[PDB]
Amino acid sequence: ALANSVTPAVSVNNEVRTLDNLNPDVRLILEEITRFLNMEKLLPSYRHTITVSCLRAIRVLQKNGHVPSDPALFKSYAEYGHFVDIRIAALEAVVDYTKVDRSYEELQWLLNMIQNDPVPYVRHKILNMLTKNPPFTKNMESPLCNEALVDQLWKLMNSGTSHDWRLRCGAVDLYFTLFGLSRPSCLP
Amino acid sequence: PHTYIKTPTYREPVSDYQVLREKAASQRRDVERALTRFMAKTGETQSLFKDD
Repeated sequence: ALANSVTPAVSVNNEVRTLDNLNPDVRLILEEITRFLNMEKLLPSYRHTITVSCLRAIRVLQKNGHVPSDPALFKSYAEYGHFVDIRIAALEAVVDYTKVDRSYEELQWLLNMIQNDPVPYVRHKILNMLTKNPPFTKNMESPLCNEALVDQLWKLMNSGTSHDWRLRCGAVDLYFTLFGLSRPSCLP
Repeated sequence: PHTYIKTPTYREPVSDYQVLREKAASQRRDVERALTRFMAKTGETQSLFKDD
């Protein structure tokens, strides 16, 4: 409910988001989610629901112009040793970031995590979230439509996902969402 | 009365639900703020904004 109340901020001349331009409404929300996440670090709950809700709310505040658009927090919560609900919430935030900020290195981070993660459910979920919220569609001109990305995703369909039968269908779905049924256009 | 009259007297009791809710709420908020600032200062810390 605190995350639902966040309206987009009135940035002037692309002013860098600092404490000087912090909304007086959003400072209370940010204090509350900081208190909740830190208290979850000492007293946890069930399903780490409050970690998932606070990561989702920090991504809501980053989607508007309130918190700086930095994926390092979600990249630290998406490590292997965390609970799987925290991991998929953080990876959902990283997928949303690499869709909005057109990040090349975050997409390479996600594709590397698809290739070598210990939990195969997390790999399937990353392919699923990158299909649902794709970094670009076939209609879009994006900076991320190289021949290098076409070769990486074709290598991920062909080899690489050969051991799961669910990662390979997810890679086929991702290649269909990104490049369509015909020849990838952004290619010689 | 002062020559021989004695009655005990007590302190003013605050039985008001409004101020008791306010006291318990503010004490819980202050102790959780003090706890989280102490734990963020004596460990690894993050900061949404720069130098925060």
